[PDB]
Amino acid sequence: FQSMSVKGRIYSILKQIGSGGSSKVFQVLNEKKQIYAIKYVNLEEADNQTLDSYRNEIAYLNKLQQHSDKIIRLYDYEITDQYIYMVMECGNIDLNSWLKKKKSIDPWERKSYWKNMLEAVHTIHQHGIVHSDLKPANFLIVDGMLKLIDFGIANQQVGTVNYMPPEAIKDISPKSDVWSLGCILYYMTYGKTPFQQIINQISKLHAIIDPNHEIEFPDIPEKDLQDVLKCCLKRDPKQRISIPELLAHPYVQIQ
Ligand SMILES: COc1ccccc1Nc1cc2[nH]c(-c3cnco3)cc2cn1
Repeated sequence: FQSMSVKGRIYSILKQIGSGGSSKVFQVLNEKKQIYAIKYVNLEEADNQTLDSYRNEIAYLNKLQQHSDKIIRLYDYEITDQYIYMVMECGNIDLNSWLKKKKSIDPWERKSYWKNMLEAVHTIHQHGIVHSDLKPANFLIVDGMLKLIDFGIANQQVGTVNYMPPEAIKDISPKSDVWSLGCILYYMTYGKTPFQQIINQISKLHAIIDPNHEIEFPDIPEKDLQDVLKCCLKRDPKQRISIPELLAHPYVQIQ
């Protein structure tokens, strides 16, 4: 019923999808009755460092459009001193809500999603971006295809420590993203993150960095999937598999 204008084009709001601090995401319809997602950002209480982090992220989203379809489509935007309006493609659901709603995941679906995550994250690395806070909430299902929605640049399932690499707890390398992606895949395999059993956040951080804390990798029919997991979840980033290596791995390549 409500409406909004973005670069002269009018959009009618269908429903609110997301909500950040000063941001809101809405499912909308244009004049041609085409569906889109509009992200609204209130810049009223935003300082210069915040504004520039927002502008840097918008520029990377706009640039990386061309380089990969595993990155969310950004059709247009309007930016003033009071607000940002971002016209994007609308997803069906984020990966976190999908993983929470669905109990068991198909191995084919899992493999397909993993490929998409690698392609998206690989793309940002080729441009010098290390996300450093990947979690299922950063991925959107858009027509049986996972797409990355953000680059971790803009000032921010927020707070979560379950996908955090041991090197990030000690303190900035593409290997940090590999650990996080490994945690997402571990969740899509075992239905839990590697340290989800630890309630206490301090004890949890202690176990992620603890080399004497053996991560369990229960036996599964996909031995190649178990290997990817063991390779991503190597505490020493030097011993950790890289994205180009993950793309050549049997799990992703072999039918
Ligand atoms: C029906 O739409 C959804 C329902 C539940 C969760 C997600 C979606 N779809 C959606 C959510 C979105 N969030 C962003 C976004 C937030 N920050 C940058 O892009 C784009 C987007 C595009 N489509």
